[PDB]
Amino acid sequence: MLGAIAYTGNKQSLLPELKSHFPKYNRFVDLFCGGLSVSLNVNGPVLANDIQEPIIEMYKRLINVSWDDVLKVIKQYKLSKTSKEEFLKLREDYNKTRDPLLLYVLHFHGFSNMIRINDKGNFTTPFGKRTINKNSEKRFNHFKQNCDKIIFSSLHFKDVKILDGDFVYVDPPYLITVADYNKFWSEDEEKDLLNLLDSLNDRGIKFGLSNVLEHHGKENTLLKEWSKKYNVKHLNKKYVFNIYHSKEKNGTDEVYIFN
DNA sequence: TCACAGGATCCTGTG
DNA sequence: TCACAGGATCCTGTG
Ligand SMILES: Nc1ncnc2c1ncn2[C@@H]1O[C@H](CSCC[C@H](N)C(=O)O)[C@@H](O)[C@H]1O
Ligand SMILES: [Ca+2]
Ligand SMILES: [Cl-]
Ligand SMILES: [Cl-]
Ligand SMILES: [Cl-]
Repeated sequence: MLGAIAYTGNKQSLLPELKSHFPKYNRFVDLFCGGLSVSLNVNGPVLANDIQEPIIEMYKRLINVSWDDVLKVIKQYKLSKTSKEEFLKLREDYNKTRDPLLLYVLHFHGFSNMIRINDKGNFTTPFGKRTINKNSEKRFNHFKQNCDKIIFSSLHFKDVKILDGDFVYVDPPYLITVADYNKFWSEDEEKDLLNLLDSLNDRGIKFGLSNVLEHHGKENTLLKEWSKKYNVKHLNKKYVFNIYHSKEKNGTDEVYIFN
């Protein structure tokens, strides 16, 4: 199921399997919502949270615009698969005006669609030799058809209030894989998230957590130990096949850990 | 005789 | 991107 935008680490292809394991709830809390692959596709009320304010503000803005507003901008900046100089201009405009619609248009044209915003709040992703495509308006339409049930927020995961009846879904930056958002992460942040999860458990609140125990030769030892206190679902089909067929090393063990 | 240039080391951020 | 210039500190040497 579609996410609002292309996004490193999105859960589009895994969502059906994940919904399999979800519990019932009064409110769905997507604590690290990212590209919104989870939030757009679960029953509301939904609280979509992400520490990257510019992206959250961009979603809040999308609610009131039409695909036509997007094309007008793309037209006025004469962007294309090869408009490197035009892309730099849009980038500067987004950086001094901070209008979220521009951030939305920029993301379609940058390096691997990455949205990188530095400390000063500027977008520094280089040109990606690309522009809108078949899925652009699709993800866009899917966002419009399902954003009603969402309340957006941009707080650090531990500063979000968790209410009884909340089903907390947690898909954070993973230490052992590669993403720009990994700059907001560390062994300490992870200890904090796992303690938070344990508390939710102490309070009888259901949670679900996405991660990887092994990737390319690296393993997350503390996460493996911690996962033994809960249910564990292995999701990478290839990883599971190879496990039964006993024949390979350095695979990606994608898991879903839950109480 | 304390101001300051430049070094060293670590780490951050960009193309 | 994943190299790698150059911040950020703290420190050492210089007149
Ligand atoms: N401390 C923190 N609190 C909340 N969100 C955080 C965070 N640190 C990083 N993030 C956010 O963690 C997200 C991990 S990626 C999650 C992707 C999402 N499930 C999808 O389908 O697109 C990123 O979007 C990042 O901005
Ligand atoms: Ca370079
Ligand atoms: Cl003097
Ligand atoms: Cl490059
Ligand atoms: Cl002197």
